[PDB]
Amino acid sequence: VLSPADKTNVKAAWGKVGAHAGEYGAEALERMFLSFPTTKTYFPHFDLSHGSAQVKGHGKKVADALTNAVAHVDDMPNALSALSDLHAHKLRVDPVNFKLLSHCLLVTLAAHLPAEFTPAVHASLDKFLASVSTVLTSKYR
Amino acid sequence: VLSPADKTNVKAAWGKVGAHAGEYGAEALERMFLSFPTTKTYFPHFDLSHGSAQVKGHGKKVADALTNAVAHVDDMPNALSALSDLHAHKLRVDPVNFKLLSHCLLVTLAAHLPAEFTPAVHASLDKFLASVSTVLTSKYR
Amino acid sequence: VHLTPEEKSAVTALWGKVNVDEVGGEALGRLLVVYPWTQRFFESFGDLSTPDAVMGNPKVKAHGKKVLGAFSDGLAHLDNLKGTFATLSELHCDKLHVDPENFRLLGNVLVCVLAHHFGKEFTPPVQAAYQKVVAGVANALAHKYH
Amino acid sequence: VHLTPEEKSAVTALWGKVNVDEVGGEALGRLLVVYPWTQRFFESFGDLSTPDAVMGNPKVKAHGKKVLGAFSDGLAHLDNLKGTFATLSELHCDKLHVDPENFRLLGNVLVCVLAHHFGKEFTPPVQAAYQKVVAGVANALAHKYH
Ligand code: HEM
Ligand code: HEM
Ligand code: HEM
Ligand code: HEM
Ligand SMILES: O=P(O)(O)O[C@H]1[C@H](OP(=O)(O)O)[C@@H](OP(=O)(O)O)[C@H](OP(=O)(O)O)[C@@H](OP(=O)(O)O)[C@H]1OP(=O)(O)O
Repeated sequence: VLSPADKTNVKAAWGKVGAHAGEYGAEALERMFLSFPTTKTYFPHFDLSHGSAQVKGHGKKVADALTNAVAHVDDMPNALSALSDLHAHKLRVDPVNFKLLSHCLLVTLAAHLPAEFTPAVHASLDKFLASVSTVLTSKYR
Repeated sequence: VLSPADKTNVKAAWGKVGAHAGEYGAEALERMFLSFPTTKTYFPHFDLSHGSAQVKGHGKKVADALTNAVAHVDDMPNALSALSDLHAHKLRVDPVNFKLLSHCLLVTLAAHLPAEFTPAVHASLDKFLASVSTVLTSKYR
Repeated sequence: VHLTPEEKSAVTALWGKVNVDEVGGEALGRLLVVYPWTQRFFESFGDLSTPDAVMGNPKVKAHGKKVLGAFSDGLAHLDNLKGTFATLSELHCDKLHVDPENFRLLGNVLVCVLAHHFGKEFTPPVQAAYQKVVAGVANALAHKYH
Repeated sequence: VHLTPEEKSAVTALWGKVNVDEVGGEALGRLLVVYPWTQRFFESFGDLSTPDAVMGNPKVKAHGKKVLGAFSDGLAHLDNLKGTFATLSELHCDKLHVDPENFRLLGNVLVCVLAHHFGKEFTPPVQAAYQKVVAGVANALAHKYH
């Protein structure tokens, strides 16, 4: 349950990512594929190779959906219904995977926004990715 | 989210449970302790021996709470807010544990309501327990 | 799978009573009904639109029987799950692209199915032994993923 | 653990650059802050009400270095985390009643602390190796639970 501080915290953090968001998106994916190889079962059609253009492409799309969730922190459900639809009815990614990708994005952020990746900010982003995860899996059944 | 059918399914299966709710609660807990021994770390103060009255006593409490969520299937956040507060702030049970008890409750009901435990009812029940678990862990952070 | 011997007789004893054909169609159809995202692998199976479309779907039943038959053979090699399932492990990874989390879901469904069928006979300690077995089988199946 | 040598070398090398004092207090503080329910075991540390209260807390900080200290030794026995943590395993189980899920949570916090610390240098591949370590450690520590 996103508190006022949380939202301010994520808006801040997210705020500093800025034009590197697509970059961090692709990096977060890369880390997930290497650290949790089972996640690769969802991208058999992707070139999962290092610095793959698909991986970069996808990193950007994911990074752009996060930005949008950040802009709409207040109305995620809505801001993201298309995306919960998509994941619920077409992609059908197992919900345990959302935790892995959220972790990889936290690790991506920390590595790159060390100043900003404070114990409080860290707590905020974790909750934030958790509710995005929740939104995205809300329509599964 | 619980559909009308889900709600019907749950009132029906829970209806049949009836008078046995407590005894199923106590068996769901024993199942849990035995199958997922790490859950015992939360009940260091209980007699966890077979037929332990602490267990029988706790099973009714859990069974009562579920009966109450079934009774207020349309307002569970509120029906269970006191128990969410409890678990969030005092007990501090790690969330993964809710899945373990849910599963042992589903097993218990399966073991006792063979005629009611149809695929659709099993689907509804799992969604219900997942909803109850979500309610109980909603105030964790 | 490190099971007490007491745990494997228990396992083995019950298993002795299962109708694999029928329990396999029941566990697989329940998986698809309770965790509908698992239908993602069976588009070619037809109509999985409702619980009866899934449960009575002859391809679900036919697949359920092969899955449980393979499970059934693992039960004879408790000692070596991982070898027993290695080529299935690699197939599910490399060719079918199945997330191994599906193996864990099926194991839980399977436990509910044994409970549904054996009732009282599926006691708490019998369930604890099957919990280790299905966890052991999911781990063996997930073993060759990379 | 199925740490590969380039993996084992990768672990070892970054580890060597670690200020345990600091990384251990940071790791435990962030755990208590991100996953507040873990505070349940540390009421006696005092005040944990705020992230600052937590980060500032000397005993969180002293328990953080002792935990990282123990972790740090296990890194000498990667080969055998299990026997290396067995007594700590029973302890965590029989005296402290700690749910092993906490070990997992600490593991992931630790990985975030290391990236934070090492930035650039904590590459996907180095994170992959540490993931395997922290999972190995959590498993060795959960191993004696009963
Ligand atoms: C942090 C939560 C996530 C977000 C914001 C997210 C966002 C997105 C976005 C924006 C797209 C592209 C949709 C389009 O084509 O317009 C997408 C697609 C996709 N996502 Fe998710 N996703 C998340 C989690 C996951 C996870 C955990 C997985 C699996 C490991 C996953 C697997 C997929 C796949 C396989 C596609 C289709 C890719 C393709 O075939 O191009 N997603 N997601
Ligand atoms: C949705 C599932 C659950 C329900 C309905 C539930 C309900 C309750 C209720 C009614 C109580 C008694 C509070 C009172 O004194 O009135 C309670 C206490 C407690 N619960 Fe939960 N609970 C659930 C899940 C869990 C899980 C998964 C665990 C740990 C594995 C857990 C651990 C505890 C403990 C340790 C206590 C206090 C026991 C004592 O000292 O008497 N609960 N719960
Ligand atoms: C106890 C666990 C399981 C065992 C022992 C098992 C065993 C089997 C066997 C023996 C086959 C046929 C292999 C072949 O065609 O050469 C197969 C195929 C397959 N399995 Fe698994 N399986 C299990 C779980 C699962 C789960 C949980 C899913 C997904 C929900 C799944 C998805 C598939 C798919 C998609 C096929 C190919 C079906 C087709 O188009 O022919 N399996 N499995
Ligand atoms: C993850 C790797 C961990 C290691 C290597 C570890 C190691 C240690 C060690 C070396 C001690 C001192 C034991 C003694 O000398 O009495 C200890 C104590 C303790 N640990 Fe763990 N620990 C770990 C994780 C955790 C986590 C995540 C928690 C809870 C969030 C926890 C809870 C405790 C408690 C409550 C004590 C007793 C503190 C005291 O004596 O006041 N541990 N641990
Ligand atoms: O690393 P893995 O190959 O996945 O297997 C290891 C372990 O082997 P090691 O003790 O050599 O690390 C054991 O696997 P098997 O020898 O039975 O094949 C088993 O540990 P236990 O003996 O404690 O069961 C457990 O695999 P699983 O849970 O899939 O049975 C897993 O141990 P960790 O998860 O602790 O690394």
